[PDB]
Amino acid sequence: ANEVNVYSYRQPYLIEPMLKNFEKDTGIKVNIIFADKGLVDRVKQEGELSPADVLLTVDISRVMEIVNADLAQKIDSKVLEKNIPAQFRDSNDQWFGLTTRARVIYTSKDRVGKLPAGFDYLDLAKPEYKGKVCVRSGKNSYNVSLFAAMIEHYGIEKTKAFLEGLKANLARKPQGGDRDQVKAIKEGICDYSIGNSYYYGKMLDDEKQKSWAEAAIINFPSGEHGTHKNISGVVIAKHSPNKANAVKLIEYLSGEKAQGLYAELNHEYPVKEGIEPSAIVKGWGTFKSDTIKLEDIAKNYEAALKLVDEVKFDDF
Ligand SMILES: [Fe+3]
Repeated sequence: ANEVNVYSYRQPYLIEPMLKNFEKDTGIKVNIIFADKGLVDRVKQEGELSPADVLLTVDISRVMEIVNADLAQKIDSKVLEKNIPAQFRDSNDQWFGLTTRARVIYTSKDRVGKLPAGFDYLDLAKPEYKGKVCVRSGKNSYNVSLFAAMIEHYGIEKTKAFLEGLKANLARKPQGGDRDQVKAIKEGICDYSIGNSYYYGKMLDDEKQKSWAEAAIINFPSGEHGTHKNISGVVIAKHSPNKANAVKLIEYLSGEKAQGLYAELNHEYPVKEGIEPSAIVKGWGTFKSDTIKLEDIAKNYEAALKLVDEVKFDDF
C-alpha cells in the first residue's frame, strides 16, 4: 500500500467520499491534488518525477488532452472491462469512464412543457423553433462532443445543415454556460436550451438558481440515437510511482462500492450497469442513451470543431 496520488480536475469534495472509503477498505492513503485547469501542464512539467498516479478529469475533450500529451499508460484489467461498458472506455486501454452526463434539452415548463416522445436534437434546427433556442458557444466541449456524435451518425454534410438550422434558431448570441441558458428560459428569452443533465441537480441545490430549474423541464432526446452522453473518467499517469495502488483505485471506482456514490454526488449517471442513479437523477426520467463509443466521438471532435467554425455558429 503506502499511498496513491490522484490529480483531479474535479473539485475535491466531489471525489473525496469514495476515496475515503477506498482508504478505509485497503489502508492505502489517497492524496488528492486539485490540478483543476492544471492538469496536463502540471503533470507534463513534473515529468519523469511526477508523483501523479491517477488523473481524474471530466469530458472526453479533457481525457483526450491527457492522452494526446502522452500522459497515459495502457492498463489491462478484467475488472475495468467488466464494470465499464465498452462505449465508456478506450478500446486502446488508456482511459476509463466512471460516470456519464447526458446532454439534454431543457424546455420552458409553462410555455412548452414536456417534449413529445421521439424529439431529437435535430428537431431544434426546424424552422418552427426560430427565435426560441438558447445554446452556449458551439466551440464549448459539451457541444462539440454532441456534434461529433452527430458526425458519426449522419456525416459532415447533414451535421453542417443541422448546425446551420440550429444557429438560425438561436434567440441570442451564444453566451454563458449551460445554467445561463436555463436562466434565459426562466426569464422568457428562450423556450428551449441544450445543456447537461447534472446542472438541473446543481441548480436545484442552489438557493438562487433553483427557480431557474423550477421554470424548466428536463427532456432526454429520444430520436434514433437517443440521448448523447459524455463522461468523467480516469487515466493512469505515464510515470505513476504507485501503479498497483492506482490500478486498484480505478478498479474500485469502477465497481459497486463507489459507482452509485460518485454519480450521486455529482448528479451524474454511473457507468456500471445495474447501479442505480440517485433518487433525484432517476426522478428526471429513464431514457435511451446513445450507444456510440466515446472514442468515436473523440475521433470526430476535430471535424466538429471545424464545422462549428465553418458555420460561424457563435456569430450573431
Ligand atoms: Fe459542467
